[PDB]
Amino acid sequence: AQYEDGKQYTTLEKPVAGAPQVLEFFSFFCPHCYQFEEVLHISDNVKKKLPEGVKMTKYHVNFMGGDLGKDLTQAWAVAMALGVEDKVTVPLFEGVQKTQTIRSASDIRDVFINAGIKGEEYDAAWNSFVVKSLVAQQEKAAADVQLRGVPAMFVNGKYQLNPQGMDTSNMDVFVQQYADTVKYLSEKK
Repeated sequence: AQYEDGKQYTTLEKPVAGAPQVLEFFSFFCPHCYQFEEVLHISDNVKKKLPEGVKMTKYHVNFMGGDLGKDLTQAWAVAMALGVEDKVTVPLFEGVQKTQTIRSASDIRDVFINAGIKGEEYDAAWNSFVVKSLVAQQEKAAADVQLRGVPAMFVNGKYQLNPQGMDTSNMDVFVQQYADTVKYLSEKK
């Protein structure tokens, strides 16, 4: 098996010229969400070998049958705006992965304020242009690629992996094969 267009990565017919060599689509409501950036250390391990010829972007999805999820996308913007992710993500990742208390945009705000992001600070961050710029780019991120399966990854907006529960029984071959998928697709151009 050597990536047969569809096995370890398929191709979409709606590419995005300029797209990121590695667009990452993930929200705080997936089963791999918590296992993709915490236990499988696939986020750091892949970053340890990040070559300066591949832009790894990370975006939030807006399709988890959870209206607050859309606000959750505002979470990736309002957070990246105040670098409060590490702070609200912990109580946010464990909030949707062990409690289910995260089911209301108002809830996403409860954890946001838990990081000292008083509604005044966040309400201003969003009301601002830089945070709003990351918000319009977010909806535009999944709106341009469309996105239809979390977690989702798109290289240069042309090659998209297919991590839909591989279950290969080899977390070692998955971290190596994956690190390769991005290492070779980075050779596309």
